[PDB]
Amino acid sequence: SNKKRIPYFSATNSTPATPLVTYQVTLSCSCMANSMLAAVARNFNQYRGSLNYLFVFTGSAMTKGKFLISYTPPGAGEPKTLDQAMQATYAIWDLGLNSSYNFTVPFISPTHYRQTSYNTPTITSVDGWLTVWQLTPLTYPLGVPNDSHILTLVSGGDDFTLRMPVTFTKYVPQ
Amino acid sequence: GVDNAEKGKVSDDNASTDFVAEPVKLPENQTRVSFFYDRSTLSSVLQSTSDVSSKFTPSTAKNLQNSILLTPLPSDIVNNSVLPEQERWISFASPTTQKPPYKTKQDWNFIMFSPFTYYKCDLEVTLSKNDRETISSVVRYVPCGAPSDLSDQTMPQTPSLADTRDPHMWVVGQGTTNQISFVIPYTSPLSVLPSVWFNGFSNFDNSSRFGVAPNADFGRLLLQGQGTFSVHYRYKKMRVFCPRPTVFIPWP
Amino acid sequence: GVDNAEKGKVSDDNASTDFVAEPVKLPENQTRVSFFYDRSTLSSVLQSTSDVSSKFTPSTAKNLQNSILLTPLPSDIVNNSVLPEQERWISFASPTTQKPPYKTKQDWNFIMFSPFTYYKCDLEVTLSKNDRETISSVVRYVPCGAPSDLSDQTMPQTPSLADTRDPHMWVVGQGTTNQISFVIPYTSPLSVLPSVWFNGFSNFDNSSRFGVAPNADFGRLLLQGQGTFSVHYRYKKMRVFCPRPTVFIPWP
Amino acid sequence: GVDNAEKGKVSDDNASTDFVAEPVKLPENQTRVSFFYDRSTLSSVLQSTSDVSSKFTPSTAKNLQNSILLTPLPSDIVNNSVLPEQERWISFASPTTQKPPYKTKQDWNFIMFSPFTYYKCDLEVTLSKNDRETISSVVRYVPCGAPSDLSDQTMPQTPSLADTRDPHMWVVGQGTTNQISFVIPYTSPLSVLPSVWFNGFSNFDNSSRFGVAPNADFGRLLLQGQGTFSVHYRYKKMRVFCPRPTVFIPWP
Amino acid sequence: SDRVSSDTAGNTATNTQSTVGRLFGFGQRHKGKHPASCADTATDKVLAAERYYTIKLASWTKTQESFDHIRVPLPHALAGENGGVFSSTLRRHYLCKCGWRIQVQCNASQFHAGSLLVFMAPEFDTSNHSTEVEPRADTAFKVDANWQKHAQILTGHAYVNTTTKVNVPLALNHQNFWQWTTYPHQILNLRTNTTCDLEVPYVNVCPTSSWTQHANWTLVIAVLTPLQYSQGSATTIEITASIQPVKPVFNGLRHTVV
Amino acid sequence: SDRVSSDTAGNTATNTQSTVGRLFGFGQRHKGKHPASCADTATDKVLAAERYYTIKLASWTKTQESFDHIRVPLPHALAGENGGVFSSTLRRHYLCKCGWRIQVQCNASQFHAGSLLVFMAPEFDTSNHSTEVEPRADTAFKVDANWQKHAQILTGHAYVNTTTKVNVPLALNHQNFWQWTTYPHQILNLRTNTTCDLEVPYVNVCPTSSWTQHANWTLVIAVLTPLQYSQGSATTIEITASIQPVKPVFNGLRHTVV
Repeated sequence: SNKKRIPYFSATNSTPATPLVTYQVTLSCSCMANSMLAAVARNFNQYRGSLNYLFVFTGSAMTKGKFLISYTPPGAGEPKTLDQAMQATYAIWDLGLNSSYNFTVPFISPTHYRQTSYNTPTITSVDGWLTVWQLTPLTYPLGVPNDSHILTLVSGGDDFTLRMPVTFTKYVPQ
Repeated sequence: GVDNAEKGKVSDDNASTDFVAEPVKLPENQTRVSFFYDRSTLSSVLQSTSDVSSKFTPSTAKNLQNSILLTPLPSDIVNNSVLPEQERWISFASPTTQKPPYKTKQDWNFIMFSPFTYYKCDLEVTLSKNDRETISSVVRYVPCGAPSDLSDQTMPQTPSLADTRDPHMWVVGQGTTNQISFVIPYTSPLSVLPSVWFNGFSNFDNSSRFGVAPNADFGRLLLQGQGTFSVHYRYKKMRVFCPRPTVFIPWP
Repeated sequence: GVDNAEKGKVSDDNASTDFVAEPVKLPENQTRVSFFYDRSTLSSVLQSTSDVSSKFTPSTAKNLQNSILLTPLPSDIVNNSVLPEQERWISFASPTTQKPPYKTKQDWNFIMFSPFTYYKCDLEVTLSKNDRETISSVVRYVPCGAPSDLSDQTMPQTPSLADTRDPHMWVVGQGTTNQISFVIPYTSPLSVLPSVWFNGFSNFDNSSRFGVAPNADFGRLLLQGQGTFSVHYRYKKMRVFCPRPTVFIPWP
Repeated sequence: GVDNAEKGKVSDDNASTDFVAEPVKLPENQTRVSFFYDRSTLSSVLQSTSDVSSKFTPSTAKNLQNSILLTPLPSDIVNNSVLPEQERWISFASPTTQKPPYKTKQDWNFIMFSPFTYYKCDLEVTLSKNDRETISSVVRYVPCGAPSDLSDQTMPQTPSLADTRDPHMWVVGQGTTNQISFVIPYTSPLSVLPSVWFNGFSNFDNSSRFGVAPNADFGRLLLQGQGTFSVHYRYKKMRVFCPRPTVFIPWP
Repeated sequence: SDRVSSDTAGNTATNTQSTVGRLFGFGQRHKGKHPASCADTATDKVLAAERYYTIKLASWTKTQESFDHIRVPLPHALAGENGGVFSSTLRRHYLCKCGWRIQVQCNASQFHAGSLLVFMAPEFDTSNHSTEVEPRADTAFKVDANWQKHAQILTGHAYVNTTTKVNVPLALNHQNFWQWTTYPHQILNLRTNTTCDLEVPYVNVCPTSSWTQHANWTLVIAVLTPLQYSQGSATTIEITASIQPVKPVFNGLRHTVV
Repeated sequence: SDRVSSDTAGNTATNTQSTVGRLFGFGQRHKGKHPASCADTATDKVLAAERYYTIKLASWTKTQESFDHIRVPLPHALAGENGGVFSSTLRRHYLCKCGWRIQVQCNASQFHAGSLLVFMAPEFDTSNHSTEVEPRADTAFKVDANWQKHAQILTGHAYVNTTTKVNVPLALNHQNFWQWTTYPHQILNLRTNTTCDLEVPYVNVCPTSSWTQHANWTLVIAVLTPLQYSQGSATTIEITASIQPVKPVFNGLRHTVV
């Protein structure tokens, strides 16, 4: 909330009309800039295949709730409502005994390979959005903190590949 | 004999159909697309006034940049882009003469004769120094759509272009023959490249320059070291698709 | 579907797990460690103002020495050492700008992307003269940890660096192409080299610089003859061990 | 024993599940839908003050018409319709008493007990004269949705209702027993009839009375000749579909 | 763990970790056979239409009493823009025939109490009962925006003025909720389950439906036991649903509606 | 009689009594295979979308000259409401891949003279050339409302002002119409035929198309010989077309466009 970077997002006893988090599917997305996936992809020209977005619920054991994780292919812009987000590829994540949800962004592309970076977004380097919505509010008993933290991770899927060794735009560490 | 062109196809006849004659064909295969395009044709020119051991910085001088976009189609600085991009039209370098040279870079032989809509091939590039002063140059090849990495030197007195894992070439000395040649594979994310026009936009809000396809090239060549260098393209294992009209020629 | 990240390992899924989809994998092997690192990347720079027929004496001029330590990790004169040693950090050459070049020598591509803790390989070195003046130089290669032998000439007007049985190279003349390249085997007494950090000391009284391993290099290159020469490393038969974090990149 | 009603289904137990007991079932088949509904129940009443040899003209007298709509569901003149139509609710005949009779015609036993959403069957109709004066009557049966043909007599002194090819019955004389009975097949264009509600409209501009299905009946009975006649329905080869709630009964 | 269930449908998937199984109404599934009452070969197996459409239904508060309910007319609840390709294909066809596979969602906590009845009913009255006005095309097939009270449906609701109502003891749209459990259903008990899974085949008065005139199926959520919780517990309890048309059939292609 | 031909597609059928056969561009047909660049199983075999969509194109008068033409961008020409279920499904999908089977109609009499060239061309410029304004999403893919003149496309048309045009000798949207006959085509000669039948497979720079950004195929009707007739003969001569998307594929289901 102070514009500081953290490995998780917050959810509570309410269902916002907007997504809790939004990630553009590009190995260039700033949100994944420091993941091993992005670190490796920065040294290759193109990718192909599945992407796995892993969410780990860290709230209390007494906290329940459901999220709707959606992947919207491009062409009609970012989904503005839950009604729109559900119109695309999605999975409902129900909290419980198992803590995490392994979500796959299917490789849907006009081209066999996609660029890992770009100057300006093109139909071969930007591929839509992954948004997670609160389907039902996080629900819990008394004596439980109102905010639950969900860890967010990314990696290439089973059929993910990279190709064409290159050097990424240099920068000064800091 | 009679036929009906409205069918959209009529027979290929020889003299024997209507007259007392014989077929007269002789074997010949120099018309094969692969053979025809498998030869080097001038396709670009490059110029640099920076030494090898310095930081590469994009520059333009009388319509010549120190880097090029690898595509047979016209390319040039477009609307003040940092590096050259694919153009949609050719312009005279001179504002008055209305005669070439053009300010745009391209393989004139390809533009003037590309009777197909899409093509696929590997690219053999030849880079030659325009004078005989001993060459001392470094060239960096960047795959189609990859980061240009126009960064600072990380170490003093070194060619920034060589500060990469991208394929690069370094030629210098009295034993060299002032040229460089090599072949790169097709690297575009597109299955086949549009040879003339691309009837669409390249990004999702349709704000790009209509007519230019996204990532329709073979990468880029950045150069540092003193001199003017001419570039040639040779299309390896060339394959073309969908016949289409050739450039119009003024009536004699 | 659901899983439990606390296990320390979750499955690698494709679209078919949760949806009506198919695997979409295509063969590709350019991500192999061997292939990736088997290409030349700029990794050092050398400078000499002494002629070939003279006594080699260690020197520094604007952060460039006339000898280098063969290691992809940053190296430089450390606390007035006679020859460059492996550094533990990178510094700007300029005391003001806070922008590169750095005063330290290294393979930027290796430092910026070395997702492993240890590595093993042979080293292909390329040394190139930065200008076109005819080369006349002698280079001495000293195996990892071997005597540098910075002695006097034993005979008048001879390059002291060539006064050895150590592998050395001599290139000169109008027929040469101003460069040298060769490959040396891994020579460190260590089984594998630390690619980033070494959590310990190198001698028994633990007085060395914590973080630097003993004899973690491929030897040294000493040069005499006039000129500035850039150096490249190419990792042959590269093998890496124990995955670890990559260098952090500022948030966009 | 324990179970979980949330499943939407729990087991049908007998005393042996939890206790030391035995099943105690005896064969019985009077609960079969076919058997249950295969008996005659009062379902309508008809009244006429016109003689046999005259023109039939629709009339109403103290809530009794001289024609009926063949359906177990409530029917009556709706919004001044020429002939009775299916109603959506039952009303008291009296504007004050708030006690039956109702002004609407129906098989009370069917309305009060129809635990299904759709039904299919043939209809056995019985028509009985309410007094013992010798009967002299003509009845015309019109299939579901067929023309009522409420036309003039084509010949003098003949019962207009008999002026048809539609099935009709004529009973008269001292040898008769003042009643008529017959069975008609299911004639609706619908595959099955809605037994209680029809959640929709019957025409394309959705202007009909919501709740009533199109052509959901067994046809009509028109009568001429003097007298008041009671009507019974008997459901042959009855078949029902989709269980649903029964009419609510006031708490005792 | 035997209660963890995933269900794929096209490019959508529902997941639950407290299922009590899927109940098949009438033990039947819609198989997608073309209606024998149409000569034109039907349009079918449209993958973009054979998926789950998820929508928010209502907020459950302590004020709802047993049998207060919410109705979801089908297929109309999905005939709008949010019905995607099912909707856009439906609107351009005279007839449609399909079954339904549905999951309604609602989570509380182990400290909340209360239960809902989730059921599917054919020819279940979906008209408004807060007025004596005749139901019209644009009011009869709409998803309830507010919880419906129960008392006025036991003996039905006549579309007649309040004074006439006195002489009308029973209307054919009556619903004896004491027996609503005879419809294919499941119970959502807060202490047990956060989801209910149902599926019903295609039933109607005819082979295929002129849907523009008829909402043949109705998904209904009724409370059985009022919501209860103590000071401090989460107060916002909402009900959602994922509705999937099972192997729909379309016949009679024409220009679109409205 | 060998010239009488009927062609069924879903609930539509074209009929002609003067056909000269159907020309298959590249001797290929779109087989409807799913694009290997998408993991999601495509939506396909939608009978309600595999039909002929018939639209009026233009009026042919004596003022049109050789090579004046009319362009029909595809699939955009059918992405509007009149594209039925093909359109409504297309608008809700990121990607689409299909071929085209087309019949253009135009009858005169035995006393009229003139001929048209009916062809399909991939990457054929469909932008407006009567202005120096950059083509935009809502102007680049529209069916021509008026006949396009020919002179200004021989060397292309740069979207630059009239004075700059002088120093721009060639634009990549050039079309040497003297060779338009190299595109899959047929000729509609008034004395011979009132219909032309073409079919082309799917071609593109990639496996499947992000159609919102690209009209990959263009149906073009150009006059080859000007219309002629004498005083007394019918003066209203119109051109029509029946366009059928061949076995379209859709991938990337999402919310609709615009």
